[PDB]
Amino acid sequence: MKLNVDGLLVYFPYDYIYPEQFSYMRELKRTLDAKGHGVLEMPSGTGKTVSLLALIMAYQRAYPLEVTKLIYCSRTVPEIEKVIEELRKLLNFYEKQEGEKLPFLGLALSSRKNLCIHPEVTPLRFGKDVDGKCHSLTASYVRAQYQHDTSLPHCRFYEEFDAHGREVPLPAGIYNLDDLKALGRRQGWCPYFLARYSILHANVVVYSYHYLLDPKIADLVSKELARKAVVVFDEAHNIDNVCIDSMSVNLTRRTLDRCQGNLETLQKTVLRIKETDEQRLRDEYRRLVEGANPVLPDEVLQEAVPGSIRTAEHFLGFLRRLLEYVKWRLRVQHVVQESPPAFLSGLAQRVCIQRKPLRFCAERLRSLLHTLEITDLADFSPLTLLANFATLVSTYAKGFTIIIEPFDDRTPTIANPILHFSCMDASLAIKPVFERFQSVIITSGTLSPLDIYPKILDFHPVTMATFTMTLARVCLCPMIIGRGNDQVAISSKFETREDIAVIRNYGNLLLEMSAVVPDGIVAFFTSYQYMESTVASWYEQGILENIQRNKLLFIETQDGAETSVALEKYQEACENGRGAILLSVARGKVSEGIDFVHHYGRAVIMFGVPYVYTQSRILKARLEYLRDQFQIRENDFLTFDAMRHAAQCVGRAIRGKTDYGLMVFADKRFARGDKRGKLPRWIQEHLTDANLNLTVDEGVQVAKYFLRQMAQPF
Amino acid sequence: MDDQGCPRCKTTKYRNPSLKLMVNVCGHTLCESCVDLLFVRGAGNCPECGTPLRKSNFRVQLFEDPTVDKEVEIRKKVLKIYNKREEDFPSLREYNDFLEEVEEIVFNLTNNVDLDNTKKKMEIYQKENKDVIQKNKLKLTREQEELEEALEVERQENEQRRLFIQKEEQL
Ligand code: SF4
Ligand SMILES: [Zn+2]
Ligand SMILES: [Zn+2]
Repeated sequence: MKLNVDGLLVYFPYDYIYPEQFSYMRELKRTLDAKGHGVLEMPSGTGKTVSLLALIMAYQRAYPLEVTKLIYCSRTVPEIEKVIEELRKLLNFYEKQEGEKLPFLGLALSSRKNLCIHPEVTPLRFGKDVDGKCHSLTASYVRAQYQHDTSLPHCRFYEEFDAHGREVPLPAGIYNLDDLKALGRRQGWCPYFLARYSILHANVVVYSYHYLLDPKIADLVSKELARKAVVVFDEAHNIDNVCIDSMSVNLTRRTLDRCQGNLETLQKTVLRIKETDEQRLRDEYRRLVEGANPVLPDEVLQEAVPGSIRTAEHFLGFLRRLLEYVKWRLRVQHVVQESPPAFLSGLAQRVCIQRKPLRFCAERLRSLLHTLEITDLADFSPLTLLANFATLVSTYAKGFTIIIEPFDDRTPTIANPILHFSCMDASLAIKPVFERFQSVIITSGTLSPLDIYPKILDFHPVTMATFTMTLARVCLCPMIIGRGNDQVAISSKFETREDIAVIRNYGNLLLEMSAVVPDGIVAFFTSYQYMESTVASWYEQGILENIQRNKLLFIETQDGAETSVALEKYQEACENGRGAILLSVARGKVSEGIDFVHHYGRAVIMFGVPYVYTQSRILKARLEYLRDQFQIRENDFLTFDAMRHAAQCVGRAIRGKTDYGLMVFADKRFARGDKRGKLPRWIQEHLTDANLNLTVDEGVQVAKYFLRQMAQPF
Repeated sequence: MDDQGCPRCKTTKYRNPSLKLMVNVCGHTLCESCVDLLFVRGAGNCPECGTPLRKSNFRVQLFEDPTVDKEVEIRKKVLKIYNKREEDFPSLREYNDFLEEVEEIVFNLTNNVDLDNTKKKMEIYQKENKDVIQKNKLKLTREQEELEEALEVERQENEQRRLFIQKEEQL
């Protein structure tokens, strides 16, 4: 299937493409031709990946100099595996068409914990542990000692990789993570480091955001080599939250105590090093005078001189002083306090800690800790986190804020206070990506309206188009139910949350919808506490028992183990005729991680508009700062955060292969024009005024009829 | 307040944390209920060490770590010296070399004998006070004044923003 696109001719593996695919390809080609960053939305969970990859490959063939390589990022490794599968299929199709191999390379990066071949680190699954063990095995000290070949466990894979892969790079091919593990085992090399080196000469590289956003690890692999590369973020509508998380650092009392203990161990190790080997490790002082990774981005990062901290004892005392200041500032009991610049000024005044020497604290920590030949960085990780916070605060506070919480939420009195350093704008941390890369395409599904995104992230978009899925059959028939059998408002307001009548309306709607809907249904609440209250009310009444009789019921919990077990049983229930009703939370990690396909989550129920609690002070900074700068109304941003989350958690049923399914929102709030307007275009256009505010019974009847229509073949 | 207790009367440190450390030439975790016990007999003598004190050598401080208490007080005293701004020296190394010597002096004073430090500090007193020390006292006073002025300007702007949006709504 060769498509005569306006720009050029583009190959395509599958037989047919919908008109929305034509629109997507033409708009994407327009953006690439303009060579300017832009954002676009496409409904389908699958199909967008293949269309995007095919268009990018064709554009690379036409103008190889224009685009050096493609950097395609996905939320999670299980998801990016499907992307690499799609890319492998496309490459096989193109190779068959051409009749011969071409110099094209495509690979996926992942954590050493996810992929590795060392038996010692294999049993351990905790990421910091894998990082520390690998650092110990690959340490420059361990490398030098391996040169001596003394009796000590040395990781042969990295040494063999240094010997061979340095000389010879991999010719070409596509390697999934699992297949790359096998390749590393066969060749006695690192599946991780081999891909890391291939990044220098790779046409396509795929990895999650935390490999491309956080300055600590993103920069090293996203160096200026890709000066003009097509960087693409997929389903990255929750990009602001992750970009903020890449900067926010949380300091707790337990973490601070662990830091103090680690610092004591550091002092003891320094004394032992002084008595054992002093001159050779002191040469570090000379190289320092000449002049865990830094959290400072490219331009913000500075390397002039370490500062007043030039020796191990001096640096240790500096950390002692700063840790004492943080300890006392956290121990203070008072209302939540915000102080972005005042915190730095008060630190400098109270404990005599100048911001310039504080700036290089984390970098000097890395160097000095390397000198100590520590067993691993896992033990001292809390100290490195505190150092990253210490350097960040002295680095900048213009678009940041230090929040102190002597008392935690959900606890009238708790002896574990927490100090947050949550950011307020993601533009600060995502600026390097936009500036360095010629164009970035934020391709997303279920995207809340694009107009806000340029305001939140400071960039000038080239194209702003919303693509609506078009099929010969109406795959999706969304509806909103606001009126119950009692013709009573069913809004899940904070003041209306306690309403037993509203809870009863929700329970009856779920009962009837489970009675009619086929096997497999997922209901998303607004919070764990609200979900528990509704479940308890239904349990006190007889509605819950009737729901249990009609279909099996499963519930989500904060604990990941129970969540995984419940979802595993839910899948089997969906396969069998019992069916299942999975209650979950919109913010729950399960909602974002899981993907619902044919005969999975057939009818997506949304109980109440997803709104975060109006007491969490972090969102207060994040929101009022957005009001002050970029001029976004607080209510506007709050409703945007609700609609984007709802679209995220309700857009799964249309994953791909044209699998029918209905999305019912049991809240009259969605019927409001603002919510409908902010809803994604593809869902909204299907939505109509006739079914906008159906009663519970009318919604059930129309759902039954729509399921009848979708049951029959094409 | 996290300290287990005074070397002698570790009681108050358990009942209430209101007591704050008292700095002395000895460098000690002294506590007010124990300061009264020192005043009654000796009147300015460390109980165990017996170090003489002119006038009780007592000043309030707030950190559970006695080492941090001594280090912070010594740094407070030292900052009065070597306060010249960085830009006064064009040499790249000299920017932080003198700070290295300053912190070395602080660590020296914390534990080792301070006689050499005092003699050196006399030498720096004579040579630098002639011109530079008083000049940088003036400049640091100017920057303290202007930082307090700038914070009051920030808070005037925030009060005006609050009250003007309130008057927008009511108008
Ligand atoms: S050096 Fe390679 S094989 Fe050895 S632990 Fe690290 S990633 Fe695994
Ligand atoms: Zn006492
Ligand atoms: Zn004493």
